[PDB]
Amino acid sequence: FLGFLGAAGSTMGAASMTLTVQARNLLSLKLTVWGIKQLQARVLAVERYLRDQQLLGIWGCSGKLICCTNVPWNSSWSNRNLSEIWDNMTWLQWDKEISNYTQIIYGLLEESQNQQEKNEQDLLAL
Amino acid sequence: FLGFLGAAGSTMGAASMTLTVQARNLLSLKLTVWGIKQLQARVLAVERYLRDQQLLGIWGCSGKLICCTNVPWNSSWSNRNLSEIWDNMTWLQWDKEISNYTQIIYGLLEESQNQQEKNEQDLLAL
Amino acid sequence: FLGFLGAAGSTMGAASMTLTVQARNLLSLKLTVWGIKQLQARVLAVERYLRDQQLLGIWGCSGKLICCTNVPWNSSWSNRNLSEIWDNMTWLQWDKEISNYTQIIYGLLEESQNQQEKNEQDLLAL
Amino acid sequence: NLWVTVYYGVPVWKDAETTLFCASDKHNVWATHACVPTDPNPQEIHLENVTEEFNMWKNNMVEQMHTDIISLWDQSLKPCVKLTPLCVTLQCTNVTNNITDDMRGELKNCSFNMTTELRDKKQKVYSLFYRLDVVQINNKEYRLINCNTSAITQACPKVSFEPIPIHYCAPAGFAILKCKDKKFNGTGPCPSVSTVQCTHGIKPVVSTQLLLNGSLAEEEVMIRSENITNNAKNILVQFNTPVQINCTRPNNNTRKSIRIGPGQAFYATGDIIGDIRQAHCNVSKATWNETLGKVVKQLRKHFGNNTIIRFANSSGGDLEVTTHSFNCGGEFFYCNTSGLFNSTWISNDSITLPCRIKQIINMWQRIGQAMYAPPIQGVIRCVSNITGLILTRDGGSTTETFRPGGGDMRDNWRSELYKYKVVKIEPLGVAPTRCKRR
Amino acid sequence: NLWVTVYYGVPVWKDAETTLFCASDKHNVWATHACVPTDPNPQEIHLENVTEEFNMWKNNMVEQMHTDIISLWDQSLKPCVKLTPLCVTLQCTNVTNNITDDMRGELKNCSFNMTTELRDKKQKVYSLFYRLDVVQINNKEYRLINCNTSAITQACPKVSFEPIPIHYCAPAGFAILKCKDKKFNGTGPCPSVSTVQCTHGIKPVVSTQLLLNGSLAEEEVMIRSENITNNAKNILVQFNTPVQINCTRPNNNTRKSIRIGPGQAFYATGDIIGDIRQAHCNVSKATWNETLGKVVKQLRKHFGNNTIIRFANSSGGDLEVTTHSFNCGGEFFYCNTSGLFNSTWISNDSITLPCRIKQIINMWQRIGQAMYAPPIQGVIRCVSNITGLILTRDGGSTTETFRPGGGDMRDNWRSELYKYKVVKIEPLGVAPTRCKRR
Amino acid sequence: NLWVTVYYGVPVWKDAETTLFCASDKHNVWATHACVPTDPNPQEIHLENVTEEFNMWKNNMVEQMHTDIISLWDQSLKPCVKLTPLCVTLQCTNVTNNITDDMRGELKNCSFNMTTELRDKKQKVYSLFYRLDVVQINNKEYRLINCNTSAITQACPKVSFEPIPIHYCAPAGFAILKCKDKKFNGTGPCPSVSTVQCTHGIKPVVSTQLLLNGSLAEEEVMIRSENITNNAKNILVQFNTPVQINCTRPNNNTRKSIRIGPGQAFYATGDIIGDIRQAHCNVSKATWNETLGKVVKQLRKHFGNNTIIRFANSSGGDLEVTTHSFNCGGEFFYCNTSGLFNSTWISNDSITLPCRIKQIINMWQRIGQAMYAPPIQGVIRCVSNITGLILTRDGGSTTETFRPGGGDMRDNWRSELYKYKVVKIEPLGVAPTRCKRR
Ligand SMILES: *[C@@H]1O[C@H](CO)[C@@H](O[C@@H]2O[C@H](CO)[C@@H](O[C@@H]3O[C@H](CO)[C@@H](O)[C@H](O)[C@@H]3O)[C@H](O)[C@H]2NC(C)=O)[C@H](O)[C@H]1NC(C)=O
Ligand SMILES: *[C@@H]1O[C@H](CO)[C@@H](O[C@@H]2O[C@H](CO)[C@@H](O[C@@H]3O[C@H](CO)[C@@H](O)[C@H](O)[C@@H]3O)[C@H](O)[C@H]2NC(C)=O)[C@H](O)[C@H]1NC(C)=O
Ligand SMILES: *[C@@H]1O[C@H](CO)[C@@H](O[C@@H]2O[C@H](CO)[C@@H](O)[C@H](O)[C@H]2NC(C)=O)[C@H](O)[C@H]1NC(C)=O
Ligand SMILES: *[C@@H]1O[C@H](CO)[C@@H](O[C@@H]2O[C@H](CO)[C@@H](O)[C@H](O)[C@H]2NC(C)=O)[C@H](O)[C@H]1NC(C)=O
Ligand SMILES: *[C@@H]1O[C@H](CO)[C@@H](O[C@@H]2O[C@H](CO)[C@@H](O)[C@H](O)[C@H]2NC(C)=O)[C@H](O)[C@H]1NC(C)=O
Ligand SMILES: *[C@@H]1O[C@H](CO)[C@@H](O[C@@H]2O[C@H](CO)[C@@H](O)[C@H](O)[C@H]2NC(C)=O)[C@H](O)[C@H]1NC(C)=O
Ligand SMILES: *[C@@H]1O[C@H](CO)[C@@H](O)[C@H](O)[C@H]1NC(C)=O
Ligand SMILES: *[C@@H]1O[C@H](CO)[C@@H](O)[C@H](O)[C@H]1NC(C)=O
Ligand SMILES: *[C@@H]1O[C@H](CO)[C@@H](O)[C@H](O)[C@H]1NC(C)=O
Ligand SMILES: *[C@@H]1O[C@H](CO)[C@@H](O)[C@H](O)[C@H]1NC(C)=O
Ligand SMILES: *[C@@H]1O[C@H](CO)[C@@H](O)[C@H](O)[C@H]1NC(C)=O
Ligand SMILES: *[C@@H]1O[C@H](CO)[C@@H](O)[C@H](O)[C@H]1NC(C)=O
Ligand SMILES: *[C@@H]1O[C@H](CO)[C@@H](O)[C@H](O)[C@H]1NC(C)=O
Ligand SMILES: *[C@@H]1O[C@H](CO)[C@@H](O)[C@H](O)[C@H]1NC(C)=O
Ligand SMILES: *[C@@H]1O[C@H](CO)[C@@H](O)[C@H](O)[C@H]1NC(C)=O
Ligand SMILES: *[C@@H]1O[C@H](CO)[C@@H](O)[C@H](O)[C@H]1NC(C)=O
Repeated sequence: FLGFLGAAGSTMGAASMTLTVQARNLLSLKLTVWGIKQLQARVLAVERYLRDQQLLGIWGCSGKLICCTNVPWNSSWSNRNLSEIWDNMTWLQWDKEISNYTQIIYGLLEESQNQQEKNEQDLLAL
Repeated sequence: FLGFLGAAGSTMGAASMTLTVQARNLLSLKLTVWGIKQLQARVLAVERYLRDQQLLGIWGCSGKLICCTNVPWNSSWSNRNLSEIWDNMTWLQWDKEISNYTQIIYGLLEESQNQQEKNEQDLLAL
Repeated sequence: FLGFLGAAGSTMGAASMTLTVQARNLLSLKLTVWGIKQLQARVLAVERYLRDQQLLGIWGCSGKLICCTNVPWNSSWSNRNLSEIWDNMTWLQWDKEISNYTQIIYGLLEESQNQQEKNEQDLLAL
Repeated sequence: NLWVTVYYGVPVWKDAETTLFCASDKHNVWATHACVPTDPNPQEIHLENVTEEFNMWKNNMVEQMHTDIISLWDQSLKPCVKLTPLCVTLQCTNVTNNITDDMRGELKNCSFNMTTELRDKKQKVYSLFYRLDVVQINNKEYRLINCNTSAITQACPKVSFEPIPIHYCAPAGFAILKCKDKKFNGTGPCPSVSTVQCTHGIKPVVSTQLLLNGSLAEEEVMIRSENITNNAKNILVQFNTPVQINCTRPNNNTRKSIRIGPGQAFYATGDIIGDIRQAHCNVSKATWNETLGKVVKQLRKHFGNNTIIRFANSSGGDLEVTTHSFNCGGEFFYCNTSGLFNSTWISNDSITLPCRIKQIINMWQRIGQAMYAPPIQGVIRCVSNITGLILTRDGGSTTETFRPGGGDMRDNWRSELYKYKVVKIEPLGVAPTRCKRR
Repeated sequence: NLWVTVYYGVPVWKDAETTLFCASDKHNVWATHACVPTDPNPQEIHLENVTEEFNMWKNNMVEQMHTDIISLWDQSLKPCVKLTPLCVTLQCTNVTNNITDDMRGELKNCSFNMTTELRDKKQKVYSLFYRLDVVQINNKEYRLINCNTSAITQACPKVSFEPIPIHYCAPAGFAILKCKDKKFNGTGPCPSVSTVQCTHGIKPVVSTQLLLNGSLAEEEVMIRSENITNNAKNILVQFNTPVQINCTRPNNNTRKSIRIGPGQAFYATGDIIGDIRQAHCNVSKATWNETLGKVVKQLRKHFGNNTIIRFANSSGGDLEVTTHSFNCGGEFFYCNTSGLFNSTWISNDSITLPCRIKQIINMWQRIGQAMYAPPIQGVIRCVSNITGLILTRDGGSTTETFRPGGGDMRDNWRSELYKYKVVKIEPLGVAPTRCKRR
Repeated sequence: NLWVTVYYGVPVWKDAETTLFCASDKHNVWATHACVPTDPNPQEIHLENVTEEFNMWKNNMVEQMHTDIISLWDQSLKPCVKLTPLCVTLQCTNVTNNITDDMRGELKNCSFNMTTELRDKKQKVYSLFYRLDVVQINNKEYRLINCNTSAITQACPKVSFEPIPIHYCAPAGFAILKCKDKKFNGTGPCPSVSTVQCTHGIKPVVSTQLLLNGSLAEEEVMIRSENITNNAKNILVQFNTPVQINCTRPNNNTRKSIRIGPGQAFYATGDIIGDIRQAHCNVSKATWNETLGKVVKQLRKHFGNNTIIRFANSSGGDLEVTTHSFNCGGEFFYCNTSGLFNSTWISNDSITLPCRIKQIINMWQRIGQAMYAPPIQGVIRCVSNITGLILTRDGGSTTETFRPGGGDMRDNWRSELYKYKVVKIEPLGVAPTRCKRR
């Protein structure tokens, strides 16, 4: 155990060891100068936490720290080998080079969950 | 893709094709006239989104856009055929005629989830 | 049906019969004296509910009223028999006498969830 | 083998302090229009098997109500006329026309130069000020009582002072525990607890010696004290039956609008039509004597059957403490409650309490913010029940004397929030069950 | 066999009222900087197959916008100079040098004693007040019009009154339905409904008889009324083409800064450089006649082809309702508009409307809060389009007369929020699918 | 075959601006009681392997602190006595009893008519005003310096000016990255990052030329500038060791309460008991010379070893920027500090700085909101550390001269928020993995 963002500089596999220690710190009077700043900090934390949880639920990954999906890696986002990604590279470096493919990746996860959920309903209806 | 409420006039089946596009738009300073109105809108959106998510979790349907359950559909609620519902009718018309049976349906979904979860605990206990 | 906290004095088993009635009541203008109090009450309720849901989801129990897990009963937390616990005792007394092992129990649930999610991902990779 | 099981929604609560919002079923001082509409049918659940510890003297609901009532009072006086030009020298003569014996010198006919709408002009106006509002400077020269101490703000005449019941409702995730025990003295276990979303209609009635328009005890007169053996602790008596008191202001007063600036009007007192009589309160002699007989019967339990219980009047202090101060129809009375607490108890007719009127009011024992209560046109008459007392005992080493108390307004609302308690629901619980996660 | 099935995210909405926040694309009165930055590309979605009911006269957006505009106006006048020393006796003479016949007696040269920065010293200054701001007291003695009624607050000169478009945006979980029907009335079903996140730029233009700076009808002049058969309901006309009105205040006015206290400056009116002419507005005679010809053509539909439609001027009342009051570069004009509504209709040139300026302004039909509009240096000129009218009909049992109306500002913004509607998205729906929970 | 795998809770952050609330471990101006109680044991996590870019000159934390500090100052002056009646002609005589040569003409014995609590009665009172607070009008006639510029509000005597440390804590989902590098200038990569929930106790000390009560550099004197080659950019020096400064006000002043209205008291200055001496500050000559020897040693690195570094005093401007203005015990000193920056540098004793006192304070370089600091009874003496400087260089084409600077208070708190930055945690990450959803 290292603490909040303890594995920030650790490798991806080592960072995935303690994904929860950063997961539980994303959520946790008069109208004076400090009271208003305190109130808008509480509402901002609630909204920011809820937006990520909604995205996970949209992709069918709510309640799971690690979730596998059914959308392919296009090999244009990143062609790096798996060994050097999880043993020689950190999460901060990952987002830097894939900051622009994020939205298209998110959209792919969106349709995959809805497509397979219709398939689950149709298969189960038999 | 049609956008937010794009399938509002679509049939039941076509509307269910894009349940996600309406699902993601349900969630996303000084104490001036506009600041308070903008703050009240932020808190109102959060507690409104959380109320529907809580209901889905109560019925055991959190994280699923389409969830099937285990309570019968009484013909008193609606005796219309399946073919003419999902191919000749829109979601606006559905709620209009079943706005009164909604609460009793919600209670039935409430008890089914708790009853089946007791069964899951007892069956697994063996 | 008894209502909110209807089974407060009932036994463990009777209380578990109707966890949902208490589960659904945990979540549900001008800057005058009453308006700010109402707004702060709304925000406080929202964040308390979200903290509880986050703790549930950290242990992999989101969307489940009864979730049973993979960390042992240390026998120092309590050594009472199951029959007398679930037929002759109440949740108030349970919490009263296990108010101090709560944090270590929560940490054990956290680590168990993370370890089993790692195991699931590794087994699914095959 | 016992694997822990986490349960959500378990009925567990812990004692906590939170912000309770208002619910309520012409504008008002307490903005009950800003309170959320309460449900037509309150939902109360009887918590069987449950025994919860209560404490009215450590209850945070009383302290929170005190802040809310003061804040509501302060915010209703913000958009109101500031009577800062009224601190001017007054030439006051006694109102001696058509007055009775008890009103000799109580009313003052004060004339003063007053600012008009135009900044460069002055008007010579007159007003009728009670003797308790003007203090002599050494016809004679007077001045308002507050003028060395506070800046006076005239209460807006369109804002009603009538106490509208308010329900203090806890947010989601919190519950309010209601003691159903009818013999409960405010401290200790409560074998009969019920959970309600929020409290009954608690009228913010402001009074010092008698608890007016309150909640009656179900079975017997209840004596409630933080420490019955301590004479520095006020004794809160609650009546099982109401004692009716009519309080009237016989003077047919007229409100005169003096325009003291652009958009600012100071409502003075014109001449009274008819004779000038003393404001007073009726108390039934038979009903009051019976109630004291019940109070002493329930008071001998904590002091012995052979003790001598004597009721004497207020010892001394401010007029707010020595008199039954209350608000009746928008005017503040200060009553001579010495014919009530007069008897000594050993093992059709009415009691008239001569009250005095004040217009400059210092509420909540605050020094710095006075209020001018504008005159009420006509004759004021209000009917209320005395639903309790605030008695104070005197030290001794065979007789016990009980004088009236007051001053602290938290004791007034403590008599309504005694049965209620705010708890924090804890829906997460862990128990060992024969499960194992898959 | 049919088991229920819960669907999340279904496109279902219900009519509801919510708080719509502002979005906007020198400080302004309406604080459009405090509005959240709207998206560069609005996301508008067409809802085909959808027929939704609309009613612009029970629309809550209009009522909500009225409160926001008043609240925005009130909050911009809080940190501004309070001109309470201005309520003093004035010695006013007529401004008779280099004036025309139409300005004889309209301007008053008022001299008065003003408090300076030092409390004990007085300052004899003069200012030019319009005849509509000073009322005689019975050179002669005058006083500001509001001195018996309201406390005047000088508008801060660095805050502009120019209407900046504001977009009323609904929170998440709410949608705004926009009727794209180009022949859409104010009430009834709209075959062509669409969802947009929030409305177009709605300029909060304040005017009484003519709707300026507005939104034009797509195809034809649209006549909208709550009840066309009721003469007590205003008729909201909307123009398919804009009528250009040119409003000027020819005087070369100078703002003179009089320092009435520590940190407080009262901006008076100095002498005009040059001659003094009457403020006026030009409306093209050919363009105005053509628009009335289109209005009567669309007005005969609700009143018959053989009816006689006559346009008479405003009936009696306040200057706000009897004149085309509006705001032009910080100065408030009050234009007669008696040559506009002048003709009777049976089955290069310009119209000059003589306007009158006011500096003490009472808007929102509120009594008690006046505002002093400081003078604007130089010559003011405005170019606007008349995009509508507010007509009022007179009762009768063969001719119909239509007089201009106004007063209520909600009718001015109802002409912009007629096509919009706030709905409450309900994403939970239950359907009987054959699927059964395993 | 690779499948997109989503991870929650990954340690990824982005630079962002957010609202940081206060935490803190008599009432203060900074309202540290309204700050939430910080944890007794701060939780700092060292982020090994991490190298993050910092910039204190583009740091939003400094800008947000400046707005909060001004807002806290403004909100503590709202419920305080407004000294608008003080703007009156003063008949000031020269305080010439028991004065030294350095205090000749610095104190003025001003007498003026004052308003009494009674509106129609005046009050001839006297007070002692420093020569920097009264300006002559052309015994002689004087007036307060602010009367032609600002409305003066008396600081509430019960509110403390003492800087209480405040911790700026980021909300959940945000982190504050503490740079733990000891040789770190404000700009560039810092390969010793750590994540602390929120900053150390940062005292909002208000000073211009010397940074008092601050945080010392860990190893060596640090010279930090936005652009060391630009002479228009202030140079922030940080001392590795503190230089103690003794600051005293020898005059035994007495606060005299003058009642200027109902509930309003103006705390004037009575006669000084004893002799009247000049307020001064000593800095040790030996300690100051050593610190300047270290400052030049690290100043030659950015300017060459053969350059001539000379310290000269302020160049001119307001008294705030030309003097070491600071607050000591409730009184605002303005110390010369010309004997500090006086030497030139080539390859027991104390320095007494003659300070001057002001009571009318225009702070934050704002024109319009003056404050009256009430006199402090007795003798004021405070001991501080000079933990830094604000030097300004002069342009040239072999010697470099460094004069003290100030004025902008953001430079004062930038020396404390240099090591911190606010980042936005992004817990969602996607990475290809052999795992596939079943
Ligand atoms: C205790 O409760 C009683 C009943 O609510 C209160 O009596 C009422 O007091 C109000 C004024 O506080 C009286 O209102 C006045 O009524 C007249 C006639 O309609 C009207 O002209 C006045 O403007 C005003 O509204 C009301 O008549 C009176 N009625 C009864 C039944 O007594 C009593 O004041 C309360 N005591 C307290 C708050 O101490
Ligand atoms: C830098 O820090 C020092 C120490 O924290 C500050 O000196 C302190 O200043 C306060 C007043 O601002 C002194 O408190 C006062 O003490 C006197 C005498 O006991 C008392 O009569 C007052 O009521 C008040 O409590 C405190 O003693 C003093 N500490 C010392 C001299 O060691 C200094 O002001 C700071 N520099 C600043 C704020 O510029
Ligand atoms: C309180 O009681 C007194 C008497 O005990 C009332 O005063 C009498 O009122 C009646 C009219 O109702 C008169 O005829 C009598 O002359 C009054 N005096 C006496 C001595 O009887 C008084 O009105 C009562 N207070 C009320 C009704 O508010
Ligand atoms: C207070 O005043 C009420 C009247 O408002 C009195 O009630 C009346 O009492 C008489 C005699 O008992 C009855 O004849 C009337 O019918 C009652 N009127 C009612 C009930 O409306 C009451 O007695 C007075 N109380 C005291 C102590 O004098
Ligand atoms: C409005 O129209 C009038 C004419 O109808 C304009 O007055 C004329 O102004 C010109 C200068 O541009 C003079 O040469 C004429 O002598 C004026 N005619 C008169 C006074 O009858 C007036 O300038 C127009 N105002 C505008 C366009 O703002
Ligand atoms: C600052 O230093 C000066 C001297 O440098 C101090 O003044 C001396 O004070 C003592 C009393 O403590 C006298 O005996 C000396 O005669 C003074 N020297 C002079 C006037 O030259 C002064 O007290 C110091 N102030 C502090 C430490 O606050
Ligand atoms: C930093 O990198 C080294 C190897 O370069 C690695 O062994 C170490 O674990 C990393 N730090 C952390 C905290 O993981
Ligand atoms: C509208 O109706 C037509 C025919 O009824 C249908 O083909 C079309 O799909 C509908 N619109 C949508 C969005 O489904
Ligand atoms: C007026 O009343 C006062 C009591 O307030 C009294 O002292 C004085 O003698 C009276 N004057 C008369 C009755 O003339
Ligand atoms: C009003 O002022 C005049 C001024 O001399 C004075 O004579 C008169 O007595 C005053 N009237 C009062 C104080 O009622
Ligand atoms: C109230 O009842 C409790 C019940 O145990 C008792 O302990 C307590 O002494 C009582 N209080 C008084 C004042 O009698
Ligand atoms: C001054 O103007 C007024 C109009 O308000 C008019 O009645 C009066 O006759 C004028 N007097 C002169 C001398 O012009
Ligand atoms: C100012 O006051 C003096 C006082 O006598 C008066 O004569 C003069 O007319 C006043 N000036 C005005 C009212 O303009
Ligand atoms: C009083 O002090 C002032 C300094 O502000 C000086 O100008 C003046 O000459 C002094 N007067 C005497 C009589 O010393
Ligand atoms: C106070 O006012 C009187 C009025 O005449 C004047 O004589 C005196 O000098 C004033 N005193 C001051 C300004 O100190
Ligand atoms: C500041 O530090 C950075 C990194 O250590 C370095 O690159 C730079 O040269 C230094 N000086 C300035 C003026 O940025």
